[PDB]
Amino acid sequence: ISVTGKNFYIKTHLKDKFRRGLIKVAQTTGAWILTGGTHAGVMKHVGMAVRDYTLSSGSMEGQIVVIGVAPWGVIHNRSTLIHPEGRFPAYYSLDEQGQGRLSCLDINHTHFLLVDDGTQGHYGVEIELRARLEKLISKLSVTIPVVCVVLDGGPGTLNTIYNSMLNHTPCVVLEGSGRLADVIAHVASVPVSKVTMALINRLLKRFFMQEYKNFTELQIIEWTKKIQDILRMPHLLTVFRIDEDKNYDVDVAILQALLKASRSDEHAGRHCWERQLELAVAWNRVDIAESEIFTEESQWTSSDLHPAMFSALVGDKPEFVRLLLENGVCVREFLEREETLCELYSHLPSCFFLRKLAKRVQCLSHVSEEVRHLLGSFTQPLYIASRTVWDPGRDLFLWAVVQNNRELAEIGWEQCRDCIAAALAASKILRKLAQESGEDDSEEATEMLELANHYEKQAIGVFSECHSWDAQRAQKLLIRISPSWGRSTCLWLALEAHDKSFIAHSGVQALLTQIWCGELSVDNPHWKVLLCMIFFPLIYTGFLTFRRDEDIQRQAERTEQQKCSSRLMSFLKSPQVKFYWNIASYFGFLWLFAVVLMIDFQTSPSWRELLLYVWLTSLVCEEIRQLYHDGFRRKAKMYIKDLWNILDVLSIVLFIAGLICRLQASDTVFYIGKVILCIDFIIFCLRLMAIFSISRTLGPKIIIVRRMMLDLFFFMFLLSIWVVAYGVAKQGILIENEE
Amino acid sequence: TIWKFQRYELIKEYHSRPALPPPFILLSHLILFIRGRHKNFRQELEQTEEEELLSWEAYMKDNYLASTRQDESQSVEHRIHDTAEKVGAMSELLEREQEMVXXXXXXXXXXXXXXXXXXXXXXEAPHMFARQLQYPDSTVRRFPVPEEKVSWEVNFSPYQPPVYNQQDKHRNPGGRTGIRGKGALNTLGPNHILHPIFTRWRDAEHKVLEFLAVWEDAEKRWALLGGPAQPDLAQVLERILGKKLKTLLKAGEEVYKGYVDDSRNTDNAWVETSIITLHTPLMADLNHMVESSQPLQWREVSSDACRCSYQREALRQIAHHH
Amino acid sequence: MSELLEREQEMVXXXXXXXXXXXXXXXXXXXXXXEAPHMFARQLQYP
Ligand SMILES: Nc1ncnc2c1ncn2[C@@H]1O[C@H](COP(=O)(O)OP(=O)(O)OC[C@H]2O[C@H](O)[C@H](O)[C@@H]2O)[C@@H](O)[C@H]1O
Ligand SMILES: [Ca+2]
Repeated sequence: ISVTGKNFYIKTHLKDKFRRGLIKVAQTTGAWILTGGTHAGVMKHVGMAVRDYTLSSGSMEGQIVVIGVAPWGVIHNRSTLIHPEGRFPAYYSLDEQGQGRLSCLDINHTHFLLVDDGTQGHYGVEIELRARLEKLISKLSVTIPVVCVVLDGGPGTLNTIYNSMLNHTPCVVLEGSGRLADVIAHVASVPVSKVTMALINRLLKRFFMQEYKNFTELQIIEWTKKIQDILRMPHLLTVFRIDEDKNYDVDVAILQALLKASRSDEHAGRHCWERQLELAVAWNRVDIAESEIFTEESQWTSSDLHPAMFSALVGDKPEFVRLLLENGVCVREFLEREETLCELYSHLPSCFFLRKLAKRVQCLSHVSEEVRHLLGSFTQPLYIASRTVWDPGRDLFLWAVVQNNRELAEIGWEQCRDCIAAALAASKILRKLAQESGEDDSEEATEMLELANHYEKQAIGVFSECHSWDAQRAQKLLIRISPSWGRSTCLWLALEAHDKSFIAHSGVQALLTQIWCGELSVDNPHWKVLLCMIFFPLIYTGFLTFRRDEDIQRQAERTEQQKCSSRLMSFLKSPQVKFYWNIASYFGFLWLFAVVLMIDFQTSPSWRELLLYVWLTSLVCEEIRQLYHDGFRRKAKMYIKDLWNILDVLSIVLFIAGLICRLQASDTVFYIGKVILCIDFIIFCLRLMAIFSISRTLGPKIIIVRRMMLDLFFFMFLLSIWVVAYGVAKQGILIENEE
Repeated sequence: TIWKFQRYELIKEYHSRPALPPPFILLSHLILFIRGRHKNFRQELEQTEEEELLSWEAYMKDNYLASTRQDESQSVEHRIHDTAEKVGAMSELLEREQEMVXXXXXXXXXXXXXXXXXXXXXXEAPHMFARQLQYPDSTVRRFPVPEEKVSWEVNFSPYQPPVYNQQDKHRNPGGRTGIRGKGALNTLGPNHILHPIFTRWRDAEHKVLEFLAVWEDAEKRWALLGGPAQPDLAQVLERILGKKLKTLLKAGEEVYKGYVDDSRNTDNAWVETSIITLHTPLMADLNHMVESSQPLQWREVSSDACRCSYQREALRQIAHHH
Repeated sequence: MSELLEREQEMVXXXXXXXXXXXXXXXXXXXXXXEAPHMFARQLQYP
């Protein structure tokens, strides 16, 4: 971009909009900016603008090059710079007070060409070189896009416009700028009629207010011929309306000049539209690309877009990636090489995740450890080292919902297959990083929780519509194993994720009840179940409908409209009868253990004491079967992570300690054994109490234990200081000095 | 909430364990241990049915998503933005159309009223390449010649073109050229170029035309070869075809002849030309000679020849005549 | 606004065009060449 705008009076609104826009087009691409080097006016203006940006980034990236071209004989203190020795850092004296001819450099630039023709008194000779330079770095390679911007101006602006546009490097003219720019903005019609010396003289009297007496007839006719030669090429020029709040800044002007150049070009349709789009993504102008290059006539292929859309996905451009996937980018072809996925996780921006991930780094196969730690570890691991089903949509949505780009994450989900699984897995990993976020970040954390709530609502919406569509297919859908997303199932994953508003849905409660009744019916009440638990052959006599009989009657009816030992064992394999029968056995256990704690407690163990010994061997055998069906020490670590089984382990180790102290002969350890057995009794009764109220979770139990031990400790501490100080004051009153 | 979770965990534990409580689980675990998955919670589906199942799930998702988009379009927090954008477009279009909104018609009517009373009482672009400021291969800038100053029919006063011939009467028709003298032209007069008809019937020769054309100029696309020959006859053009590139049966037609534009046109010297174009696709006497310049081919298209108005008119004549 | 727009569009040249055509013609031809009655008397019941 070259800016070729000594005396210009722009008002502050346009100057501020132009400063901000030219910085926002400086920081984007890594692009060169070319200017005449004199510190008078707009060259110093863009020098101050690029100085303010290069302080604002702290020289961390880019260092935008401002190469300048200036005439040798017009500069001020060149004899301080005229040594035949090289590489020496010379000092320049700006001083703001040069002579009327010799202006000075702007020191906010960085590179300087000084062109030397020996004229020593005129500004004009230098330019004939400068536009030639533009063509050279247009000839360097596809070609580099080239564009000049034009503001207020004079005679120098008109000559550099003319010597640019005769070399096919197009130019943009800013409206509302004053001297020459508003002249070319007024000439927007009548290519034959407007070019008269009279109309140009009328306009140059209308705009060039103060300098109008400096005109001569040779200069006005050279001007009129130059502007007639300029305006006769209407496909390289563009007048450009002012930077307004109605979605127009200099990025739109630069794009439209690039396209009105490349439209009527000879051979731009084969290769220029690539770098056209690759620039168009960097400024996030969705409507211009949507209305200009994604037209009906282009008829591209889908694999060629795969660079460009990648950048639109590497920097959180949601509306633009929707435009890409609507125009023909297909996610299945996108993720073919796994190196693209490695690049995606390489270019992952800053979040809580990669901060937690680089600790494990100090590799896509490396990601699965942080995944399965953030998820429940009971799943399989995924993302294997070499293609564990590939499934691109799951990978894309996983990346998205990890990096927390929300409006990108909806696009990640709507393309995915296996909907309810991925929705709830996103909910689980969100709530896991919500809890595990230790560095405060309270707005970040509440956005995390809001996102997890959103996806839980999405999952119950999809499943509610599936359940209103069919019934038994939805029951087939809940218990499904998933090829994708490892080895989990939906109901388990929602149960472990504690998604409180999903498991209290009507259909999933119906499936839970239909498991919990088992082979019996789901319609009979529970008191008839207790009465069937009373009498053993009354199951032959009771009403007590079954799954088999119910379905048979039901199955037969639909068709018409359209056109001893096994049975009692099947009763016996219910979970409800197993539960009631087990808790009655547990009550009998409490009764006999409370009997022989007190009465039949001789030195040698008694008859019923041996019965209590064999029921506790029975309980430890049932516990070891529980461990045997649901590495090996990893299975033990997953076993102890419950709340009921830690109580049963503590109970059996305390019982075996009390029993092995009941073998002894001393009376003190005999009493100690009685003490251990009694406290073990109340541990068992507390386990029966917690068989109803408490759950299997340990997390919020640990947190509640900490926060209530805190309050009890604190109130006991202030109670202790009040107790101790009152007691010692009473001792200081009601006794003498001696004690 | 917690009642459902307690019910779930209760359903989760006791589904696994067998019957016969610890008084007889000492029996039952022993006979299971000496004996030797579950298809209710976690079941493995066969791949025959998972495809239909996932497709039905995706169709249900599509239905839900369409329903949510439609009922998101109904809330008033969206209708307010819709009416805002529509009123913005309406006010912009109303200002634009009122800016497009009879005096001339009234004047015409007045003229009709009058003229009638009187009756009752009774009874283009110039040669712009010649105006290009830098004359080629020369240190001479021409004078600025505007578009109203083109022809000699009107007079602009301070018009002093510096005469400049190359040291190796007339007026320029159709445009003031800003420089006098022969320049890079040989004579101080209308040097005539001639052009031999180079064409052939292209592939799919029904309404087509190819031509053996030369790209030795290191310039834009292919033009047919030729040369400025001796003016005034056609056997000199035959000798020019023999020289720059016998044959008896031929003719010459579609002769564009006259003033041709250049960046070398001066006040008194200019270029004029005579370009012809006419022609089985063989042309055996034309395929007899092998043409040497390496850049030269058979241009089978007629896409305006990618050159000046002479070559564009030459391509238009072969596109119209055949 | 909608009521006034319907009313004003209902107030919205053929006659003018016809007049113009007549002017075009008539000119060519020229070139070629060179109240209430007495209502009380109508009252139905004669007094
Ligand atoms: N390179 C220069 N450095 C300092 N002052 C200059 C320069 N050129 C002209 N002036 C002063 O401009 C004043 C006239 O004001 P106006 O006509 O509105 O600006 P212009 O059209 O002349 O700018 C032409 C330059 O701008 C572009 O960068 C081109 O490359 C040119 O180098 C005179 O007093 C000059 O001293
Ligand atoms: Ca257990």
